Amino acid sequence: MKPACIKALTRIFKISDQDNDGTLNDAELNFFQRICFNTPLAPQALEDVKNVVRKHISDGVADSGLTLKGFLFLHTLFIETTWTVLRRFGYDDDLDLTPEYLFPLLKIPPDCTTELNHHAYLFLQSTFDKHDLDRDCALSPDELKDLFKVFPYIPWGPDVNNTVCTNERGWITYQGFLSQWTLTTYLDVQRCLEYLGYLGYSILTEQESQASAVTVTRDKKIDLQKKQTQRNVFRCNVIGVKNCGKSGVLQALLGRNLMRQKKIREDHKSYYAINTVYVYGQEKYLLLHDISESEFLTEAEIICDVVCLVYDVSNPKSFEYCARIFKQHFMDSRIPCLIVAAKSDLHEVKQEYSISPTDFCRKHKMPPPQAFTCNTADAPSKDIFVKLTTMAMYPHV
Ligand SMILES: Nc1nc2c(ncn2[C@@H]2O[C@H](COP(=O)(O)OP(=O)(O)O)[C@@H](O)[C@H]2O)c(=O)[nH]1
Ligand SMILES: Nc1nc2c(ncn2[C@@H]2O[C@H](COP(=O)(O)OP(=O)(O)O)[C@@H](O)[C@H]2O)c(=O)[nH]1
Ligand SMILES: [Ca+2]
Ligand SMILES: [Ca+2]
Ligand SMILES: [Mg+2]
Repeated sequence: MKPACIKALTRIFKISDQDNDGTLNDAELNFFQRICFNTPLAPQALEDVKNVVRKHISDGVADSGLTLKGFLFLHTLFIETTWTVLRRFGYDDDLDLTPEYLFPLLKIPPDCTTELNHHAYLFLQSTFDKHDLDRDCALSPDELKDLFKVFPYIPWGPDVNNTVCTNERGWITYQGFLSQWTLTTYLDVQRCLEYLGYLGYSILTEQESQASAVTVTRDKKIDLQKKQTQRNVFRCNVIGVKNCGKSGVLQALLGRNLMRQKKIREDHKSYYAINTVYVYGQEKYLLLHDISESEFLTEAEIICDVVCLVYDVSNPKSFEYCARIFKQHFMDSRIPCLIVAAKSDLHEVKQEYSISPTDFCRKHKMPPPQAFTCNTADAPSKDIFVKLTTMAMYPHV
């Protein structure tokens, strides 16, 4: 009994256990045995095997449901029947998941983005619910480990807990869970597809590949000619000098004030932050990318749906950078731009730049500088996030 074979079957069992209760009920048994073969046998002829398990082992059937040990036992009983099941779940002759299963072909045209379609979100909603055993709409570390049992490695670093919404204890909430998949689909779609394969998405939803979960948006250029978009996820690059408050902006989207932010650790620090934002009654995803001050602004880190140029009102040299980067990359750009006067809770000093932030915005047809602070008693104001998303949806309005 090769250890590798048992590992595959255990994962197959875990995937086939769709309600995640520990056993395979007859509904799940019919489904598995249908997709692997052809026709679910007589409901009584099903126990013509379900009692066979009962009279060899005493832990193979629990509450009229086939257990893992029973599942593994039935594998032993057969030994081609096994390889049919294995190949149906995407394994090859070396008991590894095939590249065709994990990495399906999904090529995205330039200036297009990737989102999860409606049914894909539903799968993740179901997935979340099956692993939320205490029913608190949040995934504890133990519940997360349970989820990752069908993963060859841990798919999420502990920095994810500051990229999306979490509860009091810092556990990924229901919306934070969806936000993380939304973010992953956007940035690294082939990683998302690989993870969907691990969850057995294509198998359970009975589709051609994992790529069937991904919606590929149209060219951004067309969105600007038509002057309207159908995208639900927009990316905003957050640019500003060192310690100007960029990270504070990202965590403010997650509803965390400066007090709450101070408890973030070693490698907790994320440079992305995503959450739902409502624009005129329309629910959209806002995707913030923290651009740490570097020697260069590449084409890579200046491409977005809206730019957030942040400066520090307590720093007299901070705004000069915003003006510099703007003239350099976004002055004659189709990309909307918003200037944010961060740390507004601090005393406002004079910016050493020749022109004032107000006059600068007035001169270049920008909105007036938006005052912002994350140092508040409760959750910070989400005003700038609503404005950023609005500008991303409706550029020149
Ligand atoms: N690891 C890493 N550090 C970087 C990178 N780019 C810039 N930094 C450093 O990050 C610091 C500036 O970050 P800052 O602008 O304050 O934004 P923050 O990352 O949110 O703190 C400087 O010490 C940079 O050298 C990068 O790609 N990787
Ligand atoms: N008073 C005040 N301090 C802030 C605010 N936001 C950030 N800070 C402090 O400013 C420093 C830099 O903030 P951070 O978000 O790390 O900036 P970044 O390095 O540019 O991303 C930290 O010491 C923060 O505690 C704010 O709204 N008010
Ligand atoms: Ca079950
Ligand atoms: Ca839970
Ligand atoms: Mg910094």
